[PDB]
Amino acid sequence: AYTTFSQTKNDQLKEPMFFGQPVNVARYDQQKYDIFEKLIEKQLSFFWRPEEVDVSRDRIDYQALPEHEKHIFISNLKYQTLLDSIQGRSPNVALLPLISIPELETWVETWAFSETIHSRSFTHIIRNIVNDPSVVFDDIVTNEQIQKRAEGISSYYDELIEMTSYWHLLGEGTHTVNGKTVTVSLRELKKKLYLCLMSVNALEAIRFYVSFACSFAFAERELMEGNAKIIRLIARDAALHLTGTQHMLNLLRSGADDPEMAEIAEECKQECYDLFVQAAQQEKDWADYLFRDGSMIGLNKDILCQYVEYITNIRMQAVGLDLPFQTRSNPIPWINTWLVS
Amino acid sequence: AYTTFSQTKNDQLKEPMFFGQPVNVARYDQQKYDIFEKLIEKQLSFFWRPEEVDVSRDRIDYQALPEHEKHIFISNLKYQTLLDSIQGRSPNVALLPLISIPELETWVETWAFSETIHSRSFTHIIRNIVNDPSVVFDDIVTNEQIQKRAEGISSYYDELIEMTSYWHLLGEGTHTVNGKTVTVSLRELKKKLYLCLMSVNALEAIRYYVSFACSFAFAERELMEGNAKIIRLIARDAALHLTGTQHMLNLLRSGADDPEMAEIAEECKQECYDLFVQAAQQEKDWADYLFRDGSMIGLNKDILCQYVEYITNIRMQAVGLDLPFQTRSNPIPWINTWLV
Ligand SMILES: [Fe+2]
Ligand SMILES: [Fe+2]
Ligand SMILES: [Fe+2]
Ligand SMILES: [Fe+3]
Ligand SMILES: [Hg+2]
Ligand SMILES: [Hg+2]
Ligand SMILES: [Hg+2]
Ligand SMILES: [Hg+2]
Ligand SMILES: [Hg+2]
Ligand SMILES: [Hg+2]
Ligand SMILES: [Hg+2]
Ligand SMILES: [Hg+2]
Ligand SMILES: [Hg+2]
Ligand SMILES: [Hg+2]
Ligand SMILES: [Hg+2]
Ligand SMILES: [Hg+2]
Ligand SMILES: [Hg+2]
Ligand SMILES: [Hg+2]
Ligand SMILES: [Hg+2]
Ligand SMILES: [Hg+2]
Ligand SMILES: [O-]
Ligand SMILES: [O-]
Ligand SMILES: [O-]
Repeated sequence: AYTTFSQTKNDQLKEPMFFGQPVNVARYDQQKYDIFEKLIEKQLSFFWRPEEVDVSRDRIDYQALPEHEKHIFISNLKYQTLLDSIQGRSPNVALLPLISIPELETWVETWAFSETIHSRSFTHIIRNIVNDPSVVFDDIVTNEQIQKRAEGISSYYDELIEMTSYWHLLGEGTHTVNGKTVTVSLRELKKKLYLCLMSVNALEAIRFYVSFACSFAFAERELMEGNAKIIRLIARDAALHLTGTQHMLNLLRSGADDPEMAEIAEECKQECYDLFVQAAQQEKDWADYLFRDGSMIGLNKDILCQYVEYITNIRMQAVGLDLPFQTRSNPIPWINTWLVS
Repeated sequence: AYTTFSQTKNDQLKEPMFFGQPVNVARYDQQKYDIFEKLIEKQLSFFWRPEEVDVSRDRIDYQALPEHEKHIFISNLKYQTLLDSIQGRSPNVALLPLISIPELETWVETWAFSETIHSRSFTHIIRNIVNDPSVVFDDIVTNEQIQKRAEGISSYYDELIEMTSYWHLLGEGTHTVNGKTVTVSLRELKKKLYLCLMSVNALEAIRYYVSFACSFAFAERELMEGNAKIIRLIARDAALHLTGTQHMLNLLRSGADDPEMAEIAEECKQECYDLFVQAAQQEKDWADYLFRDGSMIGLNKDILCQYVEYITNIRMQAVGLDLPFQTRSNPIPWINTWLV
């Protein structure tokens, strides 16, 4: 029931963001929600090339760091690398099959494309600071701490993908497969979509932002500056991605786009809240590990933890969730010099 | 059984291109096949923004055209729009979920991304030459002739997607779904993938080049040079897209990748052959519609038909197939200028 070109003539301005008729014609002269076209344009105006950034002095900087500083750095790098591996493919594989408006379709492909460039930038850094990048790359997959910090990201995507396949193959219903009853419900699939979006919004809004705080800590010190320039270009793209997820979520709950989606959202608020908090907690628990055999100079477990709280509150308010934490002003205003967005 | 982040630590240098373990880590320090890394680098090096191309004059030029030349121009643009509309999403939705090596995975995401830029370029041309793009765009879906020429593109893709879903959900075997037997054979899915690919190769290498010809015809009479700059940029990218499909196809047949794939390529050859013949006849048939209200000095069903046979033979030979048409010199050598 999924089609690469639906032959029905339809008003693309009247479809919902998700679950309506798959997009046929790709046109950009008009949009239901212009935010998406605006986001495609800015992201294209931001196009950059990693290799164009000189990281030649980062190797010695890294060599000269203290062992626990190498640890904090490399470790944070491995996490950023993991998130972008996932983000390079997921939005395409997970969302494309469910989008019903063209501007949203292309924004998703552009967004995913910008993420592959981030991944290439990490190969650029890694290749220039270590002797055998393979060590770093292998560690990303099995590293217990990161599977830990990043736990449940791949799973929200995976289940949504699975459910979408059943929905496209069998459609709404109670069916049977190899002696098992399999129930397919649109509403539960819309809930799966909603929660997956929420989780990608936290990935973009928080998980990535926390990593920036670590990278920029080195930059503040004039250390690993090739990495810093690259991370600055990345945070600028991240700002657009988060705008995109905020808008999709806000349009969904507001009921304007899909009445049923607004109901689903509302009824799942506490579920939504807990994930957000759960996510903040993961980032804190990791700030823990990273700082235990030693603590960086200008950042530490407590400062990072305060930062996790501060941004989390900002992000949750943005999509109408309650503030889980104590209100406080930014603990590391020096970060602003690097977050040009 | 499809996963966005496979937790097994695998030597990505040893996976087949497709059907292996899904890619986890996206690294570009090494490649099983460096041709894909090279296409990624070249494509990124060619990054361009349509709206920056000056199409200002094209509106006068267009208004000045005889209605039949207008018909010919627009009907062409419309098919072009259609092919990039499908190519923008297709490679991601059909291929991504089956790729098992990082370079090819990112190559496909980069290729698709470049097609959405092609589509942006048509919206830029259309809005700068007509009063309501909506007529043109609404005319694409329902245009039977358009639809007739494109027949079978969306279908190969959609069927491959459905089988892939069954594969991911049930795994190989014969299963019982809603009281019916469904068979999921990997060999079979691999055949569907292989033919999809062959079909995409023909889409990139033959269907698009015929459209360029028609596009460039105007440019030779010094008309619609805004559209020509864009078509030239597009042509530049399509050449990378076709080099990517040819390699994928040739690598699979060489038996250097998945061996089973090399026997499928051999067993399917007549099918590969027949699909090119059909696409070719489809392109010839279009001519009857393009030239509805008349031809133009230098471009007619006749020249179109010969160009079709000409390029088809070159593309089939590139993937090791027999040439169905008579050999002949390029019937429109002035095209090479714009092609490079
Ligand atoms: Fe990223
Ligand atoms: Fe991002
Ligand atoms: Fe294209
Ligand atoms: Fe192409
Ligand atoms: Hg998601
Ligand atoms: Hg998700
Ligand atoms: Hg950090
Ligand atoms: Hg740090
Ligand atoms: Hg941090
Ligand atoms: Hg929720
Ligand atoms: Hg919510
Ligand atoms: Hg949430
Ligand atoms: Hg905290
Ligand atoms: Hg294909
Ligand atoms: Hg195909
Ligand atoms: Hg043509
Ligand atoms: Hg032509
Ligand atoms: Hg073949
Ligand atoms: Hg074949
Ligand atoms: Hg002919
Ligand atoms: O990002
Ligand atoms: O194209
Ligand atoms: O193309």
